[PDB]
Amino acid sequence: RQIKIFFQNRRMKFKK
Repeated sequence: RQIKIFFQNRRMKFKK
């Protein structure tokens, strides 16, 4: 919900 959103912001946005 967020903790990943803090990482996803660098994992999925890393390949978005």
